[PDB]
Order: sequence, then C-alpha cells, then structure tokens
Amino acid sequence: VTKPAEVPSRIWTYVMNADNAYGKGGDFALLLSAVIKKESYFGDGLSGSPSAGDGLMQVQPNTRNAYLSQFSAKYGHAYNHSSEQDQVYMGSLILNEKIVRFGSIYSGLLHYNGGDYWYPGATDSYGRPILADQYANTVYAQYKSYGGRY
Ligand SMILES: CC(=O)N[C@@H]1[C@@H](O)[C@H](O[C@@H]2O[C@H](CO)[C@@H](O)[C@H](O)[C@H]2NC(C)=O)[C@@H](CO)O[C@H]1O
Ligand SMILES: CC(=O)N[C@@H]1[C@@H](O)[C@H](O[C@@H]2O[C@H](CO)[C@@H](O)[C@H](O)[C@H]2NC(C)=O)[C@@H](CO)O[C@H]1O
Repeated sequence: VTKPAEVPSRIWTYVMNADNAYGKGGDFALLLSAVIKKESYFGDGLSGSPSAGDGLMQVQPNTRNAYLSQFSAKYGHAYNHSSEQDQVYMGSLILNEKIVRFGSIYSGLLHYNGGDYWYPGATDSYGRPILADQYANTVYAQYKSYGGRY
C-alpha cells in the first residue's frame, strides 16, 4: 500500500493516521482518500459550496454533533473542527461505524453519504439532493482504482 500519485502529501498523513487508529494496514487510508477526493477534492473543492464549512470529509453539523462523545472516546481529545486531522478522524469514525454495522464497504459508503434512512430524492441539511447510490458506486470504484483489496 503506497500513496496514490494524485493524493496530496498532507492528506495521506491524515488518512494513514486514521487507518492506524482502526488497524486496517493501509487499506482504509485508500478508501478515505477516495472519500476525501469526492467530498472536498482534498480541500480544493470546498469554496463556492454552501457546505464549504463542513471540511475535508463533509460531515454535516448535526452529524458532527451526534458523534462528539464517541469521537472523544476513540481519539482521546475533543473534536476540533479547525483541525484537518480531526475532520478526517471524525469522517473515518462515522464511515467505519457504517461499514461495521451494515456489513460492507459499498453499503457503508451509501449510508455515510445519505444517512441510515436515505431514499432516492432525499435532500441534505442544505437542501441539495443526495445521490447516495451514485456516491457509493463512484467512490467504491475509486477505492479500487487506488488499489483497495476489499
Ligand atoms: C461529478 C462529481 O463527481 N462532482 C463532484 C461533486 O460531487 C463535489 O461535491 C461534493 O459531493 C458530495 C456528494 O457526492 C457531497 O456530499 C459534498 O457535500 C460535496 N462537496 C461540496 C464541497 O459541496 C465537488 C466538490 O468536491 O467535486 C466534484 O468533482
Ligand atoms: C457524512 C454526513 O454528514 N452525512 C450526512 C448524514 O449523516 C445525514 O443524515 C442524518 O444524520 C443525522 C445525525 O446523524 C440523523 O439524526 C438523521 O437520522 C440522519 N438522516 C437520515 C435520513 O438518515 C444526511 C441527511 O441529513 O446528510 C448527510 O450529508
């Protein structure tokens, strides 16, 4: 498992630390890279969007709020939204939780993006349509393009 050429150095460190926290041997870091690419384009695709303030993994305010105590338990410090490493840790925690609970990567991605109760036509906290199925397909492909085994 090596860094994909297109993934910026700073991002790779973030996702690799997150991977170490879950004991995933570099593979989760590949999945998180794909997630971050889609969500924020490594931080270059944030401006212009109403969800810009939501950071690298685009975790929505009410979702961040829901997982605050769990984040602190997992990582030993309070979630700091100004920290990019924390943004990645928070996104990783939520994504891991969906994958473990729903039983697969594809489904974890789908429900990461749409919530547990996503249906076609459902909108986000900004009123934008959530295309959770398409999100999952393209992010799963990218994870595989990066060399993801599972
Ligand atoms: C066609 C395509 O891949 N377009 C990308 C946009 O989807 C993308 O926006 C992000 O999309 C996610 C759903 O796929 C949203 O959860 C997320 O909020 C949204 N990010 C922002 C900042 O609005 C943009 C930005 O990364 O990149 C396009 O390539
Ligand atoms: C990564 C991210 O932030 N995804 C968002 C989903 O969490 C989110 O779903 C809603 O999350 C709330 C807090 O966890 C829940 O109270 C609520 O049940 C849940 N809604 C559904 C339909 O599952 C969605 C929609 O708000 O936005 C995503 O971007």
